[PDB]
Amino acid sequence: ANKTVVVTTILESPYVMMKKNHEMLEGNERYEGYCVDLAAEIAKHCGFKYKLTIVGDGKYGARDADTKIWNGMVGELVYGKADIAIAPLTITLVREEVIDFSKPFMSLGISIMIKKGTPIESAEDLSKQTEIAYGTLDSGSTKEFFRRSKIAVFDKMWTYMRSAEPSVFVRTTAEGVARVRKSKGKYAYLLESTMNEYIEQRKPCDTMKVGGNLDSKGYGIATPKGSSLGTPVNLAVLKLSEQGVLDKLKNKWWYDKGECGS
Ligand SMILES: CC(C)S(=O)(=O)NC[C@H](C)c1ccc(-c2ccc([C@@H](C)CNS(=O)(=O)C(C)C)cc2)cc1
Ligand SMILES: N[C@@H](Cn1cc(F)c(=O)[nH]c1=O)C(=O)O
Repeated sequence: ANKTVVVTTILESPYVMMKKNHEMLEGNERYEGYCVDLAAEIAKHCGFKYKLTIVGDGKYGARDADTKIWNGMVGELVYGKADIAIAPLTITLVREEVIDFSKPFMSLGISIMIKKGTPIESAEDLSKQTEIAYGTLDSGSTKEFFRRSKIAVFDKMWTYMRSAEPSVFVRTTAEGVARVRKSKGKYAYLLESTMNEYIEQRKPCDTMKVGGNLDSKGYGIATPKGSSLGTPVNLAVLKLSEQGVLDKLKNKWWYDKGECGS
């Protein structure tokens, strides 16, 4: 018999956010955002009931080098705590080896966020100077991109970041944004272009995305390897793309109510 599908996701704006009046509500109704809407669409097109859960450790998913244990949403799938992850979870090789990903539902690349007026236009710019500190989320695909890169500029950036004092790494996107906003132009934040573009249209309208993206990739909906949900979820993502629903939802959560003018 069909069983309610446990969805793991993460509190990351504008993907999943607690409604202001969440206390009046319960279950799935507590949350709103792009991935809440996407989860509803996927569930509708696959014919399942579901429960949204926020990942216990608040992480995306990395494997500990020593214990080989996966954390975050990836871990929740790997160890059978959740049936599906619907979140801004980047499709990566190391993850694909242990979980399944749908075709991507959103495109993104690593990007640079500055406080307005910061004299930085590119990654190369960052790499050639020391006055302005810069960093990434302390866990996830952005950090891994730099750790692994063999590209000269990116290698130079990683070599700087890994031993920077005090630390240039942050625990959450909100922390990186706060650091950019409060550091008077002396900190730049490396983050996914999707988050960057969202923040750029939020008050107090003091940040800017600069330069091209450093890579090009996508977020995918993840299931445990061999799960019966993999196929219908993938077909649903294809259908939603083709029917324009993904574009509509991106506009809804990024731009339709942007706070920094037109
Ligand atoms: C991890 C990488 C291999 S990757 O991210 O999967 N691809 C890399 C390559 C540069 C790239 C990167 C991003 C995209 C891309 C294109 C479209 C989308 C959405 C809007 C639709 N995805 S879809 O599969 O084409 C669709 C028919 C449902 C999402 C991602 C396509 C290709
Ligand atoms: N999507 C990433 C997590 N993640 C999120 C961000 F907002 C970011 O800037 N960098 C990053 O790695 C992942 O799946 O690891």
